[PDB]
Amino acid sequence: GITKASLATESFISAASFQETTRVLTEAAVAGKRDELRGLKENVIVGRLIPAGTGYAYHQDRMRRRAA
Amino acid sequence: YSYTEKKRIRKDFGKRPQVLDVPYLLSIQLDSFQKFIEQDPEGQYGLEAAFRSVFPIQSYSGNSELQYVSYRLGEPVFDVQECQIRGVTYSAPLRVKLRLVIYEREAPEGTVKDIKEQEVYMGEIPLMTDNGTFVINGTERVIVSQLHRSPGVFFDSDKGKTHSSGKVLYNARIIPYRGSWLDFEFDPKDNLFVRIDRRRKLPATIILRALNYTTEQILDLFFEKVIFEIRDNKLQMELVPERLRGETASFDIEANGKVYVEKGRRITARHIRQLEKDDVKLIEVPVEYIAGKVVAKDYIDESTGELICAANMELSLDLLAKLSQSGHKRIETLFTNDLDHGPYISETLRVDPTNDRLSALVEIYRMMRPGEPPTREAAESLFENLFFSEDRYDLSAVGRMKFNRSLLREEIEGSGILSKDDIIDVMKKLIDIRNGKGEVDDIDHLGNRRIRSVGEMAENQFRVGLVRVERAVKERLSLGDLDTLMPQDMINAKPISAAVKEFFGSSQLSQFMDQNNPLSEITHKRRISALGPGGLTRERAGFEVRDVHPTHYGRVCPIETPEGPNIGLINSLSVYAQTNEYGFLETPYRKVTDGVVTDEIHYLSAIEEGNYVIAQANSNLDEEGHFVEDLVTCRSKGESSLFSRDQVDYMDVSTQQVVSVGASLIPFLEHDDANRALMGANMQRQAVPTLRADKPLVGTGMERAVAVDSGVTAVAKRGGVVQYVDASRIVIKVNEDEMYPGEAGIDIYNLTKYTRSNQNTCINQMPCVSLGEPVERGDVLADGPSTDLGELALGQNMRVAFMPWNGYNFEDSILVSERVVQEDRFTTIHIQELACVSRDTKLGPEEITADIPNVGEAALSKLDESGIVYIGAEVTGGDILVGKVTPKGETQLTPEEKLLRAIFGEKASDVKDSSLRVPNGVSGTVIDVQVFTRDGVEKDKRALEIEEMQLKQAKKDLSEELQILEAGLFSRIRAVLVAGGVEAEKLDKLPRDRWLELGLTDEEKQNQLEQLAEQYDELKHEFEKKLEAKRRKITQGDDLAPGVLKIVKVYLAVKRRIQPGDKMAGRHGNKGVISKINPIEDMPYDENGTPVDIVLNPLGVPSRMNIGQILETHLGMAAKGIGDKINAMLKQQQEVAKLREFIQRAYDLGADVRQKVDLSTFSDEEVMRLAENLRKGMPIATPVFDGAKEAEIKELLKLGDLPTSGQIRLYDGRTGEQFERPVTVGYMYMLKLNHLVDDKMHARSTGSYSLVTQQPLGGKAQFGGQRFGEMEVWALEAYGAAYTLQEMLTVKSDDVNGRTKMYKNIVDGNHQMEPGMPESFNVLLKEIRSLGINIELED
Amino acid sequence: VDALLDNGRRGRAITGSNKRPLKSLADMIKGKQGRFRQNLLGKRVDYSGRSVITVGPYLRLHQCGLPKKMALELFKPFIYGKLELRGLATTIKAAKKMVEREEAVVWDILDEVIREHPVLLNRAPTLHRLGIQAFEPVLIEGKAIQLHPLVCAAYNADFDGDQMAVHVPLTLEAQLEARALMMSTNNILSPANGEPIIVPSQDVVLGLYYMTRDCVNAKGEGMVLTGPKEAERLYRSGLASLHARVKVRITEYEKDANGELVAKTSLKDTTVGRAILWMIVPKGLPYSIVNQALGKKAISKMLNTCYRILGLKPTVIFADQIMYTGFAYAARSGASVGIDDMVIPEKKHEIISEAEAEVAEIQEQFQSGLVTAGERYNKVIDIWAAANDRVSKAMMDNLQTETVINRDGQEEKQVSFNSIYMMADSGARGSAAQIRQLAGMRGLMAKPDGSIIETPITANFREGLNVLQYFISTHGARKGLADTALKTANSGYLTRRLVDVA
RNA sequence: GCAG
Ligand code: 118
Ligand SMILES: [Mg+2]
Ligand SMILES: [Mg+2]
Repeated sequence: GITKASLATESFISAASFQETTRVLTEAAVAGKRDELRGLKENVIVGRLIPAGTGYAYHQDRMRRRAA
Repeated sequence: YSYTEKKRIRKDFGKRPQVLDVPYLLSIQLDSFQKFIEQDPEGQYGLEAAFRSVFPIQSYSGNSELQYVSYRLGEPVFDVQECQIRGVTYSAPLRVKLRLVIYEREAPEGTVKDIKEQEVYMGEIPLMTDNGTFVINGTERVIVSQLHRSPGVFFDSDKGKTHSSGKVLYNARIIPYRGSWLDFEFDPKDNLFVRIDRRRKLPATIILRALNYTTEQILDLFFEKVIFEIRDNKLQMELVPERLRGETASFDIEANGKVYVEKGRRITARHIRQLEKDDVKLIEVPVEYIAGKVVAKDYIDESTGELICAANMELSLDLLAKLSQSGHKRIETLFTNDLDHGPYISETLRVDPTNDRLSALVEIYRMMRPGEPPTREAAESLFENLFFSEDRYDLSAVGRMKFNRSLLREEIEGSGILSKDDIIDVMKKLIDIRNGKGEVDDIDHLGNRRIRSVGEMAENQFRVGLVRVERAVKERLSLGDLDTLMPQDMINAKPISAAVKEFFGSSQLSQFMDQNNPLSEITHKRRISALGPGGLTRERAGFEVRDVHPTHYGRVCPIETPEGPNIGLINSLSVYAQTNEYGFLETPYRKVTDGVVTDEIHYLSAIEEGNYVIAQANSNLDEEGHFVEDLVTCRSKGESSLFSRDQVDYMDVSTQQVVSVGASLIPFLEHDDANRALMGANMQRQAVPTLRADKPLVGTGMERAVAVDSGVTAVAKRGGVVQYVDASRIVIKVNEDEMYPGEAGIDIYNLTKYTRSNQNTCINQMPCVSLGEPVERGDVLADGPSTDLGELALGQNMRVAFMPWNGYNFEDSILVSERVVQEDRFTTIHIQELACVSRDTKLGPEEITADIPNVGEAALSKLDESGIVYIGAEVTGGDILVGKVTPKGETQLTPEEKLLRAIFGEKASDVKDSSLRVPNGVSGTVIDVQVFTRDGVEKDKRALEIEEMQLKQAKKDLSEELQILEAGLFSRIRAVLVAGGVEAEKLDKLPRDRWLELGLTDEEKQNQLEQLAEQYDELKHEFEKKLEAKRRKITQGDDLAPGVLKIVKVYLAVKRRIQPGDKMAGRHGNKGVISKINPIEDMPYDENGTPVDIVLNPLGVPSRMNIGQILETHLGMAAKGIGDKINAMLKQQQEVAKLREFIQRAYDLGADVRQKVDLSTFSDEEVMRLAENLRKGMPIATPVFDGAKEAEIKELLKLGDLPTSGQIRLYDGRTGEQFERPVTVGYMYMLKLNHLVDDKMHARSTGSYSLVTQQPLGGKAQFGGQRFGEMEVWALEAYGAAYTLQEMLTVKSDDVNGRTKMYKNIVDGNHQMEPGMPESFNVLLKEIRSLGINIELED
Repeated sequence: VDALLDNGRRGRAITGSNKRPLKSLADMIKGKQGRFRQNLLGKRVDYSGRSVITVGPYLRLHQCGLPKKMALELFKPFIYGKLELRGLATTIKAAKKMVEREEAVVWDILDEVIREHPVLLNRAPTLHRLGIQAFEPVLIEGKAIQLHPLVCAAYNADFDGDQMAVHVPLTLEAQLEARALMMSTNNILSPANGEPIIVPSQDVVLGLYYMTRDCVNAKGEGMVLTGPKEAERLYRSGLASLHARVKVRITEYEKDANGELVAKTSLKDTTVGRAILWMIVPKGLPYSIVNQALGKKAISKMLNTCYRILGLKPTVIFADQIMYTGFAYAARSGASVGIDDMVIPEKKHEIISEAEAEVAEIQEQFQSGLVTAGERYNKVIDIWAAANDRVSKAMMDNLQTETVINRDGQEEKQVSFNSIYMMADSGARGSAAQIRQLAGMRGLMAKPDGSIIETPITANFREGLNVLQYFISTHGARKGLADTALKTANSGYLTRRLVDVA
């Protein structure tokens, strides 16, 4: 369901800003997770361009200049 | 009539004759507080009951005691207006006379060694003003009545909403007034459990074993026995035949004869009657009839002493054999027949692990105080402190009444603590409800909900403060200083006063009063609230408590309620609703004796109302009392049905009995949908008072009541003649009938001029009477805010046309003419108070001064030499009102600023401009300045000027009251002196002060002269001691807050005129925002040239079905059509015969109205005065649900020579050609609501930023910044607006280095951002790293 | 330490000095008030204002009316920039003083700096992405934002006290996103279904419905017209009614298979009003699109047809022209609601007396025990529901064709020109379900627990509800209002869960 | 307490 799928993202920042912050943050902490900031909530939280729309070109440039 | 009601008589269209006039609308507040503070020798109410509830206070050892003899309220230090000015509570000191009795050391009684009796001050209790308000910290607050669940026992269920089997599970709940809740409930296995304070549940027989009942006594209480007695052989069984109702016997029944029912055949009531006709008392059943039967006694051996079977032990044939061997020919056994007598108690006697009372007390201890080892002496004290000590459990008088009423006892009074009997009876009634012979209580029934009001909540808080002080005085009385201390040395007034202080100031129910108009006040006082302390929460309050119940009829308004998250929780009391002495709402009905409706009213509560059958108010009846019909619509059980005319028991007392006071003012309420009626009722209370109050052309008849029963007006206390009248006072010369002996006989009414309401409107009283005019007891002498000649008037009578006009009244907009602005119709005065506080800072004190740095002498032109603005100054936004400078240090100029000041030499100033300025956009007149100086700070020239003006005014007011009163005394002395020994040629020349001592022939008249001279001497003694009190209250220094040196409050008066954006409305829920202020010549106009004042949208009527607003238009055109007829007759100057004839034809119109205005009894002066007051439209009265029919509206339309369809043809004002269809034109009553666009418009480019996270601050008071919430961020993510979003996050809001770069980039003309990280993300990272979690940013 | 990190998780919360629990480190970052939701996912924003919205129907689709007093403050750095750039101020402090004094040149500078600079208008709740839209500002004198009418349906805005928040796109990228992604002339279709969301409503659709109807013997009937211009000349001269059925020569263009427009010309049988309305129809559209009585659905389909055939740019001009002509001809009609417009059928009292006879028969049959209270109640409900539908049919049949007028002497019935019926039938406001309660009976009500009361409200709002029927009415009205109040929090939480899963 |  949409709640258990929102909290089972690969991003602890999305899932931690949705709800149940304590569970998401403790699980991510003991697992030592790494949030690669791929969605839109992680890029709104850190004040970056969202990877969708007019900020899609910039993120593609970012993933063509750092993977190579 | 009156003399104030035949000035302008409202034409009443109501037809039902009224038998009960509307009561005092503020009886709830005034009666509650009067119960609280009045002396009560019986000791049941208020402070006396609260004192007897705590006192006497024995010591721990009983050697001494503190008893209470009496209390007494002091006089208030400041009157109400001084309390509103100085910002202090209006309260009275509670001085209580206590007595410390010291007994002796060795005495058979503890005889009195000493008594020390003295009067100790404990606290100040706030005082209800004479309008039902409290002035608490200078603001007027209303303590709202609460609607809470009555104490008592409440049986309820959950209707199969557990365990998916659809099994209804019952639960009783004992709720006390104070103390621990006690619930009993059933589980899905039919086992009775118990909870105490909603913590985990125990088997219910544990609370039965904590009371000293054994298992045998428990089985005795909850059951009856089928006695098996062993006669000669074959297990004879005693038979009570009704125990055999409705079963299938496993065996045929043979008693001395006939076989009644064979094996496996079902038993019906014929078989029971047959067995009792045979008088069967004995059976011999198969032996396996005892396979499953539970013994009901403790059956032990006499031979071997072995306990064969104790109680609650299921029997078997082997047990039967070993039990019969001991000479036990008597076997008592439980009778549990399925579906009518369950095993629930005998089933729970197996689920509880407890065997004895001490183990049960231990188990209750373990549930209550877990983890702590239970000892006997504490487990058996916890239980008798739970429900059985008056110190900790009070079921109260309402609790005991509802308790015994629920258990069908005949005594309504008793002890406030529980008993064995009460708990056992509650369990019995719960078991009865399980066995289908009971019914659960409806928890939203208004017999189960109770009005707890101001004088009861205030007493509860006072008694909490009293127990706080009495624990300390018990702690102090058991010390050994006991001989030399007085009772006021052990009483601390600060806990007691702090309890009532936090109640009156900080409770949820102690609310800032609505003071828009009189309706807002008088409906804030009649307000019921489910919320509050001890009530619901608006989030957790369900759907069912928010609904209108059938017992709300006549007790609580169905329509006047809020519309947002607390709907159905804030209620309004209906017009006639009272409260019981217990607090349950009750409403009056007329008794129907034999089919004749008596005029004897009975106040029925919600439970009594459901027994009788009760006619409607619309039920017709002839003048004999009899119902002219024979099948009457009535309500009998909350169900509504038709009944005969001889089943009818009561009748509703009025047609407006069902609605509140605010909904009683909507004409044609019966035509509005209930949603639009709710909105109209709620938007009548937001209507601001305009410059000139305008009566409603179409009222309902409650306008006089609302205007008088709210204290906004000045009503004559005794009748008389207006001796003097003036814009600020009215001096009434009382009739000789109504004045007391030895009295001046003069009433002074000091009107209130241009004061601030809580909503910053102005509350200003204008004298309604003119000079030399006779007034009576009860007439309105002064129109307050929003009243016109004693009638509540909240808006103006605008001429509306219903037509779509060129897009300008699209979607609830309103197109206003310009003549509504020229004529200052909706122009309202708003008064703001602005305070400039000169404080003491650590770098020196702030000073109020006119030598302000960096400000030219053009801005300081309105300030006087004290630095304060001049009274009467027309200021605008940005003007300095109170010049104040702050000392500052830490200057630290930049290198460039250092060079700039070494070039020009203009040095920096050591003070910083901290002035008070008019807020932006505000433009008004300073009308008042008040200066408060801390004692010890020297007053400037202006504070001394203001003090000298106040002393001049105090002396002038008190000398003028003495002049008026002494002139009245001398007129009364002159009247008495000429009643015998006439001096009419002598009296007017002798010096008047010798009339005080002129000895006349004493028949009895010299006694009256003695009393009149005593009156004059007392007035001369009293004026001086009032003036000296006023001088010492004026010149005394102020108790300011700590740190502040002085406070300058400046009062601006802003006339706000109507303008596009201002939200207007009507009485029918037809709100709307003004879209355009249209020229006069653009408005649509009729054939006579009269343009329309307001063009409304007709599409707003049919979907939201408030049809009433159309009828009020059609009637409002009829009424004006009468007015502009009378107006014509006053310009041609017709004789008063023609005017009298036409006005009589207008007041006699209507089909069987209740009023008769026969103005042949009117003089010609009275007819011309009435015809002058009716020349602006004749006011109509359309009582709610009884109003003017459509045919009466058409008949009055025909009398004014208007078209009976209500629709005239209009021409376009712009093109001069006719609109192709007739247009509804009439006069609606438009209200200007307090949502003015001047107060809503806000804008901010840059401003002040929040402290922890660096985002903009919140509201337009702090220069705001709008919240770009989560949903708007989604809306920008849904477009691809990544850059707009990234600037909403970084540089508009949080980026501290990016916001200033963006500012200087915009100023440079370079619209480019350099976004960083939001500061709040850094705050978050630091707040997660402080949790011991290393959150990082991977480069 | 456990109370510092997460207060109240183990056992009892620590309350300090208020008997109100202490806000721990975990409560700073968690919940509806934590950093994540209060401060990171949405925040307070500079260059933003707020005011009451009001109509302004003169506007074009892409512009709002922004008060000068709000625009002077939201655009303050822009004005300081242009004030120094144009040499009117020597220093940004001099410019600050100039805009504080509101000198007459800062109003010309302000007209310069808002010129092609869009603003975002936002109404909360921003339920869907058309809750924020960019408009070009037009400086007005009031204090209320003037919102073009066609966009209101997208914002869910009525002018009964609604307020909207203004935001300023600062950079060039944000200005071009407001121009290119969010401008209201780009959002004419709904992102949910494809249907037009910038669509005419209550006043416009009533004006266009009244214009495109036909009366039987209307003034100037049957004449032959050279074109739509002659129809407009006749109607403005008063020589032909707006509903006169006439014969007009209409030239219309079809899109050829290649993409170009080809003309055709034919005498159509129209009315004068459909001819007048043809003058605003863009070219590539058939004449059959206006040659009918245009309700709400016909106008929404007309706009959709223009969008699919001709594209966005002619549709925007078309929609504004529709709004102006609908507002104008709604004003010309004077379509007003009077109390005689709610015509109650005269067979209502007879229908209700027959239904009362039937229920009394069922009651005295229940006294005869042949029916249980259950089927007695069920049959009484069904023989009141049949009465309610008979009343509603009699009302609507009496209402919808009550115009019986003459052609060459002989009477003939037509669709009604009743105002209530024109409003219900246009789709402007209301439905037959509300005309039912105005003029029929308002029917059976339900108790608060859902079980419907066995005797209906036999009265309607043109007559009075008596006090008991009104009480019964409030039973369900407060249930609907409380449902509305407590289901917005139930829907907003679903929306939040869906946005966070997707 | 209220506004939409
Ligand atoms: C705490 C407890 C209950 C609710 Sb709610 C509610 C919400 C907004 C306005 C009024 C009420 C509620 C609970 C019980 C009965 C009735 C209402 C609520 C719960 C789930 C989804 C949406 C709202 C919210 C917070
Ligand atoms: Mg709205
Ligand atoms: Mg609140």
